[PDB]
Amino acid sequence: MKKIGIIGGTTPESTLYYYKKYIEISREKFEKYFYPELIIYSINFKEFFQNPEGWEGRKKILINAAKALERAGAELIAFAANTPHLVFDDVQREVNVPMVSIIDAVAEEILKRGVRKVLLLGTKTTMTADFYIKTLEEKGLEVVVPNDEEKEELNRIIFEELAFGNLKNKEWIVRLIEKYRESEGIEGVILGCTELPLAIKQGDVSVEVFDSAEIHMRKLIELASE
Amino acid sequence: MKKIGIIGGTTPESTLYYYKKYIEISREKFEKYFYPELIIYSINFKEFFQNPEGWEGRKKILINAAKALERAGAELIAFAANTPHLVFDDVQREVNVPMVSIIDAVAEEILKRGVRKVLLLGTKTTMTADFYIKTLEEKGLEVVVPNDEEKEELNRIIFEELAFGNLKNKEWIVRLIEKYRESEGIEGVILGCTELPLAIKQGDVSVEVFDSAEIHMRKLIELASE
Repeated sequence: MKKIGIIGGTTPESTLYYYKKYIEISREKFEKYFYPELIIYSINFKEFFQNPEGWEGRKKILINAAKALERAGAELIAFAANTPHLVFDDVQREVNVPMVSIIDAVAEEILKRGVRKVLLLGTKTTMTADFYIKTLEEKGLEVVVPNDEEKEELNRIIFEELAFGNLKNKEWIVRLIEKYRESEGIEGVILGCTELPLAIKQGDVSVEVFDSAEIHMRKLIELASE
Repeated sequence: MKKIGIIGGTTPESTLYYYKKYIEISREKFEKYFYPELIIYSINFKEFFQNPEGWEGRKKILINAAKALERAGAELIAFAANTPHLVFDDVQREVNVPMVSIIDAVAEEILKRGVRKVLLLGTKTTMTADFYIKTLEEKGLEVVVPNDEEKEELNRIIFEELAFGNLKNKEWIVRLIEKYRESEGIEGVILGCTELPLAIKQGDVSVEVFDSAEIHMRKLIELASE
């Protein structure tokens, strides 16, 4: 089996979630005790988020971790985060091992479940990530996003509540998704952050739920099992 | 600073705890967003746990995972589990980088807080690990373990209630501890597993609470930050 390499640290919370999904998915797909080899490089988020050289410095760090993972034996690499995907192409040009894009992984799942129009939810940042929305639509989907007012509220909730395990405003998130289902007739929603999955699960809305990080880890494990 | 290497997969559950503490501790010791570089090699537990060559085979897997981390750039390596420490010496021999034993770490923190006599709780295998208890006593400590009757009960609650986040029988464990405080006069308790600390904290008992996994990670991070 191809060894998986994950570049994390781009918020340890996010990497922590990937590992959890990695455990779940494995118990579900293989025999007992079986977990496909996985390597993780958790970078210092401070030297990444607040880099004096912007993305020019971020690409250096990502490529660095990627090469480290290769040196350790990773035959399949991936970013355990969303924004890093803003420079996926640059990093892949220097990585001598195939990389799996979260965007490709999600668009594939979405299209596979038969939906073509979805509501993209996440932090204000992930709901305004032009490259994300644009790259996703070029795959053959129509992505809708809540109004600027609902983004601030949804963002507040994720930061002040979900980040602590408090589901106090769960119902509010459910009405948000049911509104666009009846409003713009979406056929599914995308959870663009690792905090949203704790509040909205498949059997909570009338549409398909796409746990972004979960789908990503499934593709990784899928290709890794080949 | 000194890149941290962790040999994991020796139960992803256990590795998840280590990485969780890593995050927790980093947030306590350093500024926001700051997290010391950490590389995690998660092995296929089935090849480890059910190795046809026994420990001879496990050592090969641990040494290989260590060499992988070394190639990735790890300068400091440690096992993200207890039992693998049964072949710690054998791994260090074949590893060209200093490793940090959980025992040393727990024993140093225990001795630093003044206690000399402690209760060693945890799974049944944890309260019976002759190697663990012995190596801990040679460090200058008095280790005491509950009776078989209390072992099965506690382990049962661990593999059942606690494991599934059910802290209903927390009071039972609390009594057991303060029981030995007056019984054989202990001054602290060690939590060998990663489940127990979920039901027992500081302001809960009269003795000192030692989170075996947490203490191990603080050591790792401290030595990597020097």
